[PDB]
Amino acid sequence: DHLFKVLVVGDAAVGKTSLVQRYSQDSFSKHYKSTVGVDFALKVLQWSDYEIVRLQLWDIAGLERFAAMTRLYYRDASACVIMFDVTNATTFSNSQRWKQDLDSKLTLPNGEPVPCLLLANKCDLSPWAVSRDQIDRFSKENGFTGWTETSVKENKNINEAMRVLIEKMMRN
Amino acid sequence: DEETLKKLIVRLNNVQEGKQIETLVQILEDLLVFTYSEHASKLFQGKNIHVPLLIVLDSYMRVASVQQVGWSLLCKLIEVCPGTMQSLMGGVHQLILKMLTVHNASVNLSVIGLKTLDLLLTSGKITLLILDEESDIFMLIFDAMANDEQLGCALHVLFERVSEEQLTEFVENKDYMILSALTNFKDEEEIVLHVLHCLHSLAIPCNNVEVLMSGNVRCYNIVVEAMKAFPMSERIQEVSCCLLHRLTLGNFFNILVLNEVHEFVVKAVQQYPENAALQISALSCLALLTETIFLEDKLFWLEACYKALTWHRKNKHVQEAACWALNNLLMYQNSLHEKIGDEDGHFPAHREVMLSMLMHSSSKEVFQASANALSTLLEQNVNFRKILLSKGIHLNVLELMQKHIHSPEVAESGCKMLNHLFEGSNTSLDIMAAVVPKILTVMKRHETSLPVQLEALRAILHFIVEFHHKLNM
Repeated sequence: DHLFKVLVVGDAAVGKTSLVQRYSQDSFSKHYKSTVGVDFALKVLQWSDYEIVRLQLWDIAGLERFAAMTRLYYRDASACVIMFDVTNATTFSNSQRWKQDLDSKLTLPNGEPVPCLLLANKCDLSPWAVSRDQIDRFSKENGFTGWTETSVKENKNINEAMRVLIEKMMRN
Repeated sequence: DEETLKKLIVRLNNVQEGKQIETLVQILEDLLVFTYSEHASKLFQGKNIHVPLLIVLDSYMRVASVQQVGWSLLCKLIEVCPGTMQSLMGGVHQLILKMLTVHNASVNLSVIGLKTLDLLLTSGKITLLILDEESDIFMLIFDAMANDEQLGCALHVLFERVSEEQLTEFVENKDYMILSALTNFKDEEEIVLHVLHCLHSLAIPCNNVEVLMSGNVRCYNIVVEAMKAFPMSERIQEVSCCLLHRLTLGNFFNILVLNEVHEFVVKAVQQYPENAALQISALSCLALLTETIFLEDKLFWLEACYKALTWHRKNKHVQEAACWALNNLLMYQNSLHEKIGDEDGHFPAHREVMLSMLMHSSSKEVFQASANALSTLLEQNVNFRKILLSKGIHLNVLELMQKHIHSPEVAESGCKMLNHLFEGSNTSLDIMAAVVPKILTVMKRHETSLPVQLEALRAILHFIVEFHHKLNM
């Protein structure tokens, strides 16, 4: 058995808590609220026989983006993910800012960057929904471990994307 | 096969009888031009095949035969032998310029020499030798010019380095010469391309614009060429557009011609939107000329700018010019404020502009132009307020001015954008702590610049004014 910590970062009001409730508390859609501070969730996965893994999801509040993103949150962290809503390129620029910040202020025992995945939040919404051609530019430029479309309300691809990301994380 | 070629090249070394050597050279040239094999390109590349021939041609200048066929032979050899240019350097330029100088007054002897010069100048690193000779290559080509096969249009590369005084001399004399060329060869697309880009190359000095605008000849000829010669040619339109971009100055009040060129620019950006070929030059040119002209078309400009941002995200310059054009258009025309937005039928240019800013943080120019653009947009339409705020603009630009501090223009544009963004809105204590210290530090770092101080003071004024305990901190 093992335990790991994953930090979810992104822009504000992108349903940052929606995905973490869907994956752990089995709560999807629901009312849209503002996350004042950092909140926690626990996940248990039976990845293999006699090998059960625990995950601590920390959904970092993106309201204080201008404020110094303290390394204490990323301290001892084993994984991270950037999730941005697909109705704004500002969420995309914010993800670039988060990527730069994590690349500047995150370390691993091997020294290699920890896996990162580009989550296209809420694709089940018009009009900028399946613009994967534009997303591919940053997908290959940023050197992210993965990129995958998702919809928090419908939970269309949360499970497969999370499984791929966690398999990549234990692959290191 | 190769035995006969060996016999011919061996006989070429005798240099016994001019007529016999001329006939042998003609036979060798006739045999060499074939697609049978690369026997003529036998990798020897011996100068003994052609160096004695050019020596005989230069020394015995009256021998027209060696002048007529030796140039054709060397042209065929270069077109056949791949490393012939490599054999040229690492001289022949002196030989060809003496050939053009002393006795190339005949049309047939001149055309082959100019063609050989044109193909030789495509190699590179030999133009410096050509420009440092004693035969006055510029005077030679000027004396060369009513033949349809205007090989002197290869004068192009010679304008790459000419110095200012000689450039003015070329402006005068070569313009007098080239107006005849463009008038008599209006129905020659390649000739028009070469003439137009030679005009581009000579238009580099700033003082010569008055000479070029002596009787509005440059504007009229380029407009006529764009209108008639090339309805659907990309290269012609791109070159004429670059002339338009480089010919904008304090004398922009060419009102009727203004309108004309404006229309042509629109045509250009509407008929080839796939590369920097037209987009950057036309958008910058268009932005200045639209400011002057405005004192329909605006919708077309909005659409062209939107595709310009969409299709050339990787180039800093294209996005900078396009967003600058959008800013300059929106400044003089506010009626289209509702014509832009996220709604259907309106170009979502706000997210594209934001994207431009974020994807080129390393450059101050793109930030300046796009910031001014979206600031003017926010000032025009109040609905966009609190939408970009919800989209992540405030803290993002604060981090950007933290990254870019050495310039005052970037700080001034950022402060102005904050002023026009935060007007008519109320923020929280957290926003106050995230905004006020950064802008105070920016204002401290640029204390001398008056506009930065003005914009910062205006922003602080619009932004300053359980809960009491937090507010005290």
